[PDB]
Amino acid sequence: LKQIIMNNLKEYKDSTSPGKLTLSRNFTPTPVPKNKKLYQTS
Amino acid sequence: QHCVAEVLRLDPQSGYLKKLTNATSILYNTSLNKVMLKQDEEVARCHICAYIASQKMNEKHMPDLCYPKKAKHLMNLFRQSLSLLVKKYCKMTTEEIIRLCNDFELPREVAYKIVDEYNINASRLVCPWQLVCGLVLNCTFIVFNERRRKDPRIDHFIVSKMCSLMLTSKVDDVIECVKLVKELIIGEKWFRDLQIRYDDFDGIRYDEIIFRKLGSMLQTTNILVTDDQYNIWKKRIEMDLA
Repeated sequence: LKQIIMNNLKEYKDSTSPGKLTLSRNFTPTPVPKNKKLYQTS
Repeated sequence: QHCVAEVLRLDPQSGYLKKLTNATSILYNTSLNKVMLKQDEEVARCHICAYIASQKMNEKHMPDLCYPKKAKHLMNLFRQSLSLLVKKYCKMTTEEIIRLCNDFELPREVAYKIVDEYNINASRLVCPWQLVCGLVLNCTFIVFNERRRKDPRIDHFIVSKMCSLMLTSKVDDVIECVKLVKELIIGEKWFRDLQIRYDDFDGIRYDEIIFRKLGSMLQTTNILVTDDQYNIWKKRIEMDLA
């Protein structure tokens, strides 16, 4: 598919919008850890 | 009651929850009872109420309770009424790298592990961007192997996203930021746990790679394709008459 597949990659390269790629469907965002203490600066 | 619980259980983002909801209810009741506490948009009337509720019952934790102009005003009023790698020696915090890791939507355990790595080994540094970038990239490659396998397009998209987020046009430096951290972080038990969990082992399964490297010819190099692939592909030409 050497001649066509490269065209497929080239055409499909420009299509997808970088903004809307949802890497995980059902994820809950990372909050702020409460305490500063546990992050000891050894 | 719905919005009260919505905001109260927003603190994470036994007796604590119950006592806090009771405290918020009665505090809002006291604040609205008299005609002395008006011109207060409910848009934000469940934040320092929660702060002082934490202050009251048994224990209080300063961080991430105020997490602004009118915040202090309301507090006083109520309490009286009652490229990115050339830069050298940069600084970082918990939430900065938490944000950088959370732009992928990765879990919180991985972010906490990266933060622990940073706060333990951030003393002899030259540029923390490199280490954090490498850490998050090698977390993405290990956890997202399934979708990368089923779609070889992801590789380019992820690399472009992490090349634009750090404002660079050259990428071999990013490649180094990956391989060097892989070299450095190669022998830790939590890394071992992550490896056994998400089964990358260089992007290939354990039970296949052992036979791939042991010196056999039964090793399953999948130039051919799986039977279910053909079974589901048949449908595409089943309806070719249209």
